[PDB]
Parts: sequence; C-alpha cells; structure tokens
Amino acid sequence: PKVSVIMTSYNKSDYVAKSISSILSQTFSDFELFIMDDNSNEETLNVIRPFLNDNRVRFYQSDISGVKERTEKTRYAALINQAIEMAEGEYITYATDDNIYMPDRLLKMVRELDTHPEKAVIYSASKTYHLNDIVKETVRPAAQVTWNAPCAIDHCSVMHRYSVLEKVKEKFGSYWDESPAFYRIGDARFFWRVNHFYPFYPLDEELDLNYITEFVRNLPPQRNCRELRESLKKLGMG
Ligand SMILES: O=c1ccn([C@@H]2O[C@H](COP(=O)(O)OP(=O)(O)O)[C@@H](O)[C@H]2O)c(=O)[nH]1
Ligand SMILES: [Mg+2]
Ligand SMILES: [Mn+2]
Repeated sequence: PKVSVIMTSYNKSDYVAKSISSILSQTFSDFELFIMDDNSNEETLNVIRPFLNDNRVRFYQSDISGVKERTEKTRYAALINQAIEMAEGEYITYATDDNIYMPDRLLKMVRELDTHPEKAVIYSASKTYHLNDIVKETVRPAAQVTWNAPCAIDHCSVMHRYSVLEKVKEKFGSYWDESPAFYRIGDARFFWRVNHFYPFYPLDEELDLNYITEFVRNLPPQRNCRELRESLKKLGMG
C-alpha cells in the first residue's frame, strides 16, 4: 500500500466505530490500517470486531495489564513503534480511537506529498466540536510552515514520508519516544525529534475532527510543552 494508517485504541467503545469507519470509507483506498489495541475491555473489543473483516485492517492486541505495565512506558508511543516496524506504506499517518477523518483526508495529503517532493512532513487544520448540540467549535489552523510543531499540531493531523522515520531513528535510537516522562504529550515529543531535521508543511483544510462532550499517580513528573518549544527555539533551525 501507498499509505500506512496507525491507529491506537484503549477503552473508547462509544467512539471507536466512528473513528474506524471514517478511515475505511476514505476516497483514497490504497492503505493498510493498523488497529493497535492496548488490551481494552470486552465492550471495546466487541465494537472493533466486525471491522476486522475489512482486508486492509491489521489488528494487534497487546497483553498489557495493571498499573505497573500501563505506566512503564508511554503506551501509544510503544504501540506506534511496533506498527512502524511492520509498516509497508511509503507514507505514514496516525489516527486515534476518538478522532474522525474527513472523507478526503488521505486523498488530499497523499496528493500534497506526491506533488511536492521537497516536502517530507505535512499537517492539516483540525476541528473540535464541544457538545452540550454544539456549544463551541475550535479550529487549529495550518497556515504556515513550522520548525516548532510541539503542542501546536496534533498527532492526528499529520502525514509524513517513511524516510523521515529513518533520520529520526539514526539520531535518537527509536521513532516515537517511549519514556513515560512524556506520557501526556507523546505526539509533541515525536514532533520535537522530527523538527531537528524537517519543518512541517501546512495543508490549509480541516481534515480531522474531534467531538468532546491509580494510573495517574504512578507516572513520573510530566515534562511540558514549554520545555520542548524552548529547546527547539534554542536549536534555531528556522
Ligand atoms: O494505556 C493506554 C492509554 C491510551 N492509549 C491510546 O493513546 C492515545 C491517546 O490517548 P488519550 O485519548 O487517552 O489521550 P489524550 O487525548 O489525552 O491526548 C489513544 O489512541 C489511546 O487509545 C493506549 O494505547 N494505551
Ligand atoms: Mg494530545
Ligand atoms: Mn484523546
């Protein structure tokens, strides 16, 4: 396949079917979808089950159980790293169990990378609807090329060439950072690694949507956004 979509899942039974359906109905259909379930409860696994009949889905379930194992590593970074090692696509993109892709997301992002060989990482705008009907609507624009993506751009709004993963692994030893000190902001920490070598190019369209309507005590102190952002400003790549 041209694209590898990597989705992480953990106990969001009321949302995961809408997320998976949004990917399977994409107008660009040449992808493989990894569904990396982190050993969710029965209700969630039963919602996911029928989607395993789609021949593009590659379903993996971890054996993770209990607070020690849940807090040893940033779990979605570990699962994304596992999927990357099995990925066959030229372009890599990410999805979560509570985010929805707009129907033309893959077509438009693939076209941006096919059309501009000089771009290696692209990001789109993102929208969040607050329900209570809609009480609030938030948009995260994609209006400029940026060398400082941490906490400005979400996990679910990006697509990049597989070759980006090579450069990152050469300097850092892994793709995503599995250290549990970056649990709250794992996507930002991966973007911080990518931003040592590549800027993020904007695609000014809202292509992903979010609907908002013992574990925490066993994590190490959480590093923050300001730390990553200041570190890149200091790095001075743009
Ligand atoms: O033990 C866990 C907890 C979460 N996740 C996944 O991590 C991603 C980010 O999680 P969450 O939505 O809880 O984070 P937030 O929205 O706070 O960034 C989601 O795909 C979850 O399914 C996971 O794989 N294992
Ligand atoms: Mg987040
Ligand atoms: Mn979430």
